[PDB]
Amino acid sequence: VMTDPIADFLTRIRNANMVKHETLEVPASKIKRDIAEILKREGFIRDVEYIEDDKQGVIRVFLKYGKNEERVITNLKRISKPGLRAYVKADEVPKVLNGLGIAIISTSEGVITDKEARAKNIGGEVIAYVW
Amino acid sequence: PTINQLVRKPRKSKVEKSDSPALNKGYNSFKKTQTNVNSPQKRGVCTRVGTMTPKKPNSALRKYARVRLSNLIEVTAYIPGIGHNLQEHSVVLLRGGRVKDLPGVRYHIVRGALDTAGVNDRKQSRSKYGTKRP
RNA sequence: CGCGGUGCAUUAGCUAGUUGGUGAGGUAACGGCUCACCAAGGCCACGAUGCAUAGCCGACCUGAGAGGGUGAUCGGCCACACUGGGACUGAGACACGGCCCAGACUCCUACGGGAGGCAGCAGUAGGGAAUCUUCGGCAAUGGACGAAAGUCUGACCGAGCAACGCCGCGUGAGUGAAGAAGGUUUUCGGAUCGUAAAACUCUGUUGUUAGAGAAGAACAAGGACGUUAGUAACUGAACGUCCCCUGACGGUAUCUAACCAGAAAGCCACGGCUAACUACGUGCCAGCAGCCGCGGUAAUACGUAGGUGGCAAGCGUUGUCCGGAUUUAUUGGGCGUAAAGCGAGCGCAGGCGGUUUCUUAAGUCUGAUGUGAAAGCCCCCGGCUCAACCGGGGAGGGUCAUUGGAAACUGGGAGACUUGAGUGCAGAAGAGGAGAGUGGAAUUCCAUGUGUAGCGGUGAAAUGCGUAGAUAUAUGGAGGAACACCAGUGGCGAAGGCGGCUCUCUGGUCUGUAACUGACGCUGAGGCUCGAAAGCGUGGGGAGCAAACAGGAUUAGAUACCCUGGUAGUCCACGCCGUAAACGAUGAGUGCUAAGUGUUGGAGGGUUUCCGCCCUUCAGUGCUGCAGCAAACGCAUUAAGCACUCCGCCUGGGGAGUACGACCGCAAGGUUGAAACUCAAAGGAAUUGACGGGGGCCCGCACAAGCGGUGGAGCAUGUGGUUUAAUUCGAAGCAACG
RNA sequence: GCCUAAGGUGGGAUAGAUGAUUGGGGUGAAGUCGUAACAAGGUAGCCGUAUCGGAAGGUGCGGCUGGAUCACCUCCU
RNA sequence: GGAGGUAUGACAA
Ligand SMILES: [K+]
Ligand SMILES: [K+]
Ligand SMILES: [K+]
Ligand SMILES: [K+]
Ligand SMILES: [K+]
Ligand SMILES: [K+]
Ligand SMILES: [K+]
Ligand SMILES: [K+]
Ligand SMILES: [K+]
Ligand SMILES: [K+]
Ligand SMILES: [K+]
Ligand SMILES: [K+]
Ligand SMILES: [K+]
Ligand SMILES: [K+]
Ligand SMILES: [K+]
Ligand SMILES: [K+]
Ligand SMILES: [K+]
Ligand SMILES: [K+]
Ligand SMILES: [Mg+2]
Ligand SMILES: [Mg+2]
Ligand SMILES: [Mg+2]
Ligand SMILES: [Mg+2]
Ligand SMILES: [Mg+2]
Ligand SMILES: [Mg+2]
Ligand SMILES: [Mg+2]
Ligand SMILES: [Mg+2]
Ligand SMILES: [Mg+2]
Ligand SMILES: [Mg+2]
Ligand SMILES: [Mg+2]
Ligand SMILES: [Mg+2]
Ligand SMILES: [Mg+2]
Ligand SMILES: [Mg+2]
Ligand SMILES: [Mg+2]
Ligand SMILES: [Mg+2]
Ligand SMILES: [Mg+2]
Ligand SMILES: [Mg+2]
Ligand SMILES: [Mg+2]
Repeated sequence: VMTDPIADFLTRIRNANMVKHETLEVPASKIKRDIAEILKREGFIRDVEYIEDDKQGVIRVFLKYGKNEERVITNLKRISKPGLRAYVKADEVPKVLNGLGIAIISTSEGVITDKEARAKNIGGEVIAYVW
Repeated sequence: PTINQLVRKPRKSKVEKSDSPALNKGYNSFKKTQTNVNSPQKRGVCTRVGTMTPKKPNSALRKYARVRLSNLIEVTAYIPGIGHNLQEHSVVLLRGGRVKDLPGVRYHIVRGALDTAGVNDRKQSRSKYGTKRP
């Protein structure tokens, strides 16, 4: 059965990105909305809209492509996993492709990017690398 | 493997073994047992000195010595260089090192040590073959 | 007391003062520490117990790191002092140079009895590849005793021996030839060793000779005075200031002067890897070698020489560890065909797990404090002429504790939810299973007519059957096994598997619906169940087929292929076995990621008089084919793609799926499963050729269709062989032999 | 007198050595017998099992294609 | 066209 809805969300983006689909839909969750918002404001996706339904809601993601339909997202990697949770301390916060990518980190201050986490000088659970 | 599998049955690596096992074992006369002592060389007595044939590609009469070591192990050793003064019941010093031609030979006899003489007429690489500077 | 740091279950059971209690006693002290009683517990797959190994750590080597290896010297802790046991004394020992007893060993006896313990510093013997002087001093520092002088101190300071290691400096410097002699080598011109040498001018680190001479000492004691507290007053105590007093090293470092380049370099390598090449000598010999490989009479690979390269008081060899090795992959690999998916299911524990409100805060993150000794690496900073080395000041190092915070995520708690999962209701298909019956075709046998010499079989034959009447043909009877057509990458099942028909019992799946439950799920070591064929046991059956076996052939031989027979077995019941290229050679669950076209079972709608067609859709089953993936072959919504969860498994080939042990089995065997030793390959896919008793298409006096020959005779001629003083040498399948 | 080291006796457990003899295995520049596999390898091969044979192997039963060649229908380009 | 099913031969060179 599905054991990692976050990894499912990242893979749905990766697979849709591979074939350059305009949009993508996923079952909603708070963490998935948090990740979608970070992709939105970091310039990796074009937009995100939310659909209220009867089960758990749906989040619609609008993928982003540049001139010549160059992919803005190269790939996404799940770091922390149900089988092996990954935690970093404030000084262990990773830099992804020397800052050209981002790491999404869950902290007691919320779900934030690697830039924000080391500004606040806090660590947490590393959710995903995005570049 | 999954992480849980590695937790349950952790990684385990192949154990290496010596190329020259007879140099890894000492002998205790009192307890009459074999000690695990790594020794760069070992003294032994030549039980048999003769000549041997190589494996198929090569052909020669390679010179060996059947040496019983001070640790009681029975080893076949090679006599490097041209000409030697060894005979049966001679005391010889063995170093490690195979001889690719001889299947059963894993040790070389040190020239210029113990009863083994230096190589006659040698003039290059004398430190090997145990000859003093002319 | 928490936590942390070895291997083996081919070690799972262990425990009986053992677990707890109640009292008592005992200890510095709590305590089964001991005891008497009363219970019976304790431990253990989170690895008890047993076995093997090991002092532990700060640290040291390595590595990009994660890690791996090690535990010399220095420091901390522990343990032990001939082996075993005991207590005494003492604040402290169950006490290395104490006692007692026992033991093994050495030694002294007057035989009655006595003595001894270098794993203290040296030293000896022995073992070993291999580790030091039976040295000086207590001056320094520290220790014991004393009021002190002081005595004692093999601690410790020194010195000696070893290139054992690290660091520093040398073995000279400058000028110096179109380039001497000599060596090596030449294409004989010249090259090269070589500015190297010589020569000339310099230098003294060193070396030698003389001389000059440290710090390390602070002291204590003692001789003077002084200040505090106390005292009637004192001597003295505590403190302060002056004088005095001591060097093992040792005439050591160091410095200065004179004198001479004079006494002071080797070792390995030079085929590729790998920096460095030529001559001889040798001719699969002698030898080399880390791997690949060198040597078979023109070897940069063997040995020597000249050159050259690397490093240098060292250089090489061997041994050991880390690296390279992603070659156990947490960082950081895999399992269709290369090693690797258990034959398949059901499931305990375990691992993992949908959405959400509040809450908690164990995990996680963060602040502060405590601590993580000193020395060491590292960082600054100083001292030794530099460096090694030394000193000072930091930093680092913990899955550390205590405490204050944060609260997204994981976890816990109280709720809520309906998508996953299941139930209900309504339907659909099916060789799914079990039991009991039953049908026709055919084979065989049997009986009876008809009928007459064959039948049967092979490449060809024979064995065999038949005139005791065959085979064939007709009519019947018996019995066993299998189910033509239907029939289909069709169906069903977890897999193995399931095919005539009928009934009885029975499992599962699929599609709608959305009434119900509300994460109840996925995976699943160990266990359990099922599991083709062969085989096994007991009792039945036995038509056909057919291991074995017999006979006939084939053949050089045939223990085969072929033929004629034929037993077990194949069938049934029950119980074993538990293995298969048990295969999709592809574990299970879930989600996502172009299309096209078949087909099986459903569902919904739009047309069609119905039949059916059109479209939408669910679940199977195939084919084709993007993206992506792949070593390639290929895979491709039935992935081998993109992801997450759990399990199984792999780590070069051989030895081995073997041995030993264990479990299981009536047995056959199965399951688990090494090592020595050996090789430098084994392997996957694809490529170009060659080949095939593969296929297709063609050609030539290739065959066929012909004519005339050779092989027989005599002789000529060449060859072989033999012979010979010589029968000269060469040619030998076609392609040597007028 | 209790405890108790050593010593003695007893039956087991466990580790190494050695032993007439015996078993397969590996090795060995040029031995004997056959020709089983690789081509359709001349009987396609292989897997499990049984049985037989000097020996490779043969044969039966089921399974696999990791099957050469000619001949079909479905499928699909 | 493509796909699942029906006797012997040394060694080095
Ligand atoms: K008690
Ligand atoms: K120890
Ligand atoms: K002891
Ligand atoms: K003492
Ligand atoms: K002293
Ligand atoms: K004394
Ligand atoms: K002093
Ligand atoms: K070489
Ligand atoms: K990994
Ligand atoms: K399977
Ligand atoms: K918490
Ligand atoms: K049914
Ligand atoms: K039977
Ligand atoms: K379909
Ligand atoms: K091996
Ligand atoms: K002839
Ligand atoms: K065969
Ligand atoms: K099958
Ligand atoms: Mg050499
Ligand atoms: Mg590494
Ligand atoms: Mg002593
Ligand atoms: Mg001087
Ligand atoms: Mg080179
Ligand atoms: Mg050479
Ligand atoms: Mg590694
Ligand atoms: Mg294979
Ligand atoms: Mg394989
Ligand atoms: Mg059977
Ligand atoms: Mg198997
Ligand atoms: Mg389909
Ligand atoms: Mg003709
Ligand atoms: Mg004639
Ligand atoms: Mg010739
Ligand atoms: Mg054959
Ligand atoms: Mg064959
Ligand atoms: Mg074959
Ligand atoms: Mg047979």
